[PDB]
Amino acid sequence: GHREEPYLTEAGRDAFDKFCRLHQGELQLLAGGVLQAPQPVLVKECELVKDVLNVLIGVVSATFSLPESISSLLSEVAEYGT
Amino acid sequence: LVHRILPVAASYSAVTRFIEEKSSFEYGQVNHALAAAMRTLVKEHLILVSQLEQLHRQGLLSLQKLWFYIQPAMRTMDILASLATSVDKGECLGGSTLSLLHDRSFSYTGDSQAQELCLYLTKAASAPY
Repeated sequence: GHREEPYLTEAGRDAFDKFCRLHQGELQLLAGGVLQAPQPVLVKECELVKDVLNVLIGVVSATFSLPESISSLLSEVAEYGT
Repeated sequence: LVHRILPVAASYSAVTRFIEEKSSFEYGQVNHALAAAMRTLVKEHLILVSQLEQLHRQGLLSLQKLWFYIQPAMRTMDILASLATSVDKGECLGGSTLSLLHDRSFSYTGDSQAQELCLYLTKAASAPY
């Protein structure tokens, strides 16, 4: 056996997140320092759920002060707690 | 999160001092009875925390779970602390500490949870007068 070198559209959860930071770096190069969009990591899933459910109680957190599309998904429920 | 939970701790220390101070002879006949009726409400506040501690022995308790459990005690000790400070700040002895409790019974009339606590304290404080 010598398998079919993971076709892209099926191989994710590491290779897609690697891949997100690749297209992010590409856009940053096409801008050239004038974009500089970091933090393509961090953290986990369940603790983020307890975090956002805590935001509904008014609570402050590590990312709530007072890929990369989770900021938009997070704003939709952040403005609920405000 | 513990900053949100600590108001019931602050509303406990200002109740035990009121009962410890107004159990002295100089405070008449009725302010004795007002500090008398609050201690059956101190008993339940302790019983919840001992039951939560014995539950915490089994590891089946969380900080969010505890904050869910103590929600009635946060209200009941707050009404007792409000009555405690209202009797202390304006000096209320005898009939004057019988008027203020009748006022708070009219303040809470539609909740029926804080009314019943306050109406219990009125009938208990009205016994000597």
